[PDB]
Amino acid sequence: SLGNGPILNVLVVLGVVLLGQFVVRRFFKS
Repeated sequence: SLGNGPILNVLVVLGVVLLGQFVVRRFFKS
């Protein structure tokens, strides 16, 4: 939201991606 500050969109996308990668790798480890 707010074109002046579009950084919010970046933060949310990054969070989702990180969570997915972490959980998948952890399961494989065990």
